[PDB]
Amino acid sequence: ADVVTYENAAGNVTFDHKAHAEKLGCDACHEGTPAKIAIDKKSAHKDACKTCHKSNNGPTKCGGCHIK
Ligand code: HEC
Ligand code: HEC
Ligand code: HEC
Repeated sequence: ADVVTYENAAGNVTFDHKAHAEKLGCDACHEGTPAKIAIDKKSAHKDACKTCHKSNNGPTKCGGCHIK
């Protein structure tokens, strides 16, 4: 799987299916069985993606995940 890119009115968000994985190892987003995790404007803001970002030397503010 390759760079998907979610295009949204608040800024596109770069779903790096490859580029994150190349460092992460799939596992990081996927407990053994990878599958289509539902992402939305709660999920992506509470814990999915966020909580890794919270506990990583990476961006966390809106305009550090959304393009602007
Ligand atoms: C966390 C940021 C991810 C990384 C890195 C990988 N995947 Fe992923 N995957 C992620 C999400 C949020 C989703 C949902 C995509 C959507 O818009 O629905 C997925 C989905 C998959 C799927 C399911 C595809 C389907 O059958 O509908 C697969 C098979 C999958 N991801 C595989 C996969 C592998 C092998 C990864 C390492 C190369 C990998 N993902 C990384 C989130 C993330
Ligand atoms: C990545 C680490 C994110 C951070 C930080 C923020 N957002 Fe986000 N947002 C993210 C994703 C993966 C998505 C998926 C698309 C969807 O519609 O849910 C979103 C989406 C939004 C949207 C919806 C835009 C639309 O066209 O309706 C909004 C309004 C939004 N995000 C706002 C938002 C704000 C204000 C943030 C800082 C508090 C913010 N997001 C951070 C991923 C990420
Ligand atoms: C850890 C398990 C992560 C998950 C889950 C997600 N991301 Fe991530 N992201 C992570 C790291 C360690 C980094 C690199 C930080 C650095 O500065 O080296 C990132 C980076 C991003 C970026 C920045 C690149 C860009 O396109 O500008 C974005 C936008 C980003 N991450 C988005 C993102 C989204 C939307 C996620 C799920 C839908 C997501 N990340 C998950 C670590 C992890």
